[PDB]
Amino acid sequence: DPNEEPPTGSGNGETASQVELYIDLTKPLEGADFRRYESPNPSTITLP
Amino acid sequence: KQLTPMMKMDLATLGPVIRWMILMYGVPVMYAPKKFMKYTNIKADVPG
Repeated sequence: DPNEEPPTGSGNGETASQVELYIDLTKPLEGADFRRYESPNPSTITLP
Repeated sequence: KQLTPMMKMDLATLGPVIRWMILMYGVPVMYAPKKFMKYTNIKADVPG
C-alpha cells in the first residue's frame, strides 16, 4: 500500500523499554524487605 | 526504631534473694529535619 505508513524507530538497538522489561523479568523481588526472615530475635512483635 | 521491646531478664541466684532487670534498646529517628520547628524562650507565669 503506497499510502500506508510504515513502522519506524527500529534502528535503536538496546531500547530503554526493552531494558526496563528485562530488568522486571530477570530481577524480581528487588527492593523487598527480607530482613525479618534472618532475624534470631525471639520477639517479632513491636510494642510501646 | 526498636531493637527489642521492654523486656524482663532473670538474674543469677546467689542466695535466698530474687533478682531481675528490665531492659530496652532503641533509638528515635526523624527522616525530614525541616518538617519540624520549635518555639524557644516562652514566658508563662501561671504558677505565680
